[PDB]
Formats: sequence, C-alpha cells, structure tokens
Amino acid sequence: MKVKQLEDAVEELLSANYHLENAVARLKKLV
Amino acid sequence: MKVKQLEDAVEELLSANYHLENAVARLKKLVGER
Amino acid sequence: MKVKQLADKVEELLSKNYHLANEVARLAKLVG
Amino acid sequence: MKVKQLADKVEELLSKNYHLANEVARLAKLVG
Ligand code: NA
Repeated sequence: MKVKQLEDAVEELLSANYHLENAVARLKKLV
Repeated sequence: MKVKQLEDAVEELLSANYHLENAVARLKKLVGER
Repeated sequence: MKVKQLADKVEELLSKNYHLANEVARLAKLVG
Repeated sequence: MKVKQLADKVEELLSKNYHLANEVARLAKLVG
C-alpha cells in the first residue's frame, strides 16, 4: 500500500495547488 | 468588491489547508507517525 | 475594519499552509 | 522506482505550493 498512499498524497497536493491558484486568481483581479 | 474578493480568497485558503492536512495525515500513516 | 480582518485572516491561513507544507516535506523524506 | 518517482512528484508539487502561497501573500498585501 505504500504506492497507493503516496498516490493519494499526490492527489491531495494537486488539489491544494488548485485552490491556491484560485486564491492567486481572485487577488490579482482585486489588485 | 475587495471584501468579496478577500472573502473568496480566504475560502480558497481554507480548502488549500484542508488538502495539505489530508496529505500530512496520509504520509503520517505511511511512515507510522502518530 | 473588515478589510484588515480579512487581510489578517489570509496571513493566519498562510502561516498554517507553510507549516503543513513543511510537514509534507519532512514526512516525504522518511517514506523510504 | 515507483516510490522514488512519487516522492519526487511530492517535492515538485510542494515547490509550486510554496510559490503560490508566496504569491497569495504578495497580492493580499496589495489588495488590503
Ligand atoms: Na478541493
């Protein structure tokens, strides 16, 4: 299960980056 | 609009932290750390 | 004020983000 | 190595995380 657990960690990081990208997008619009 | 834009950024940061929390929990379980 | 409170909240959440990223980094190095 | 490839992927994505978080911080200070 090591590989499955790392694959899951990777998916969580992809999602974290998605949401930070969205925050960056909202704030550029603001400035 | 700046209040709305900052509120929306906070919401995205809450979601970003939720996913990082999940990645931490996952790797803790993998390596066997409480 | 509202904008100051939200700016402070952004910084609070970013501080937690940096910690969590640091923990992922720490634990990734141990995965073997 | 599957494991090494995924560990390197974690590091790649964390590097991007750190930049995005720095950008939110930079931009929050200009909006606010
Ligand atoms: Na999400």
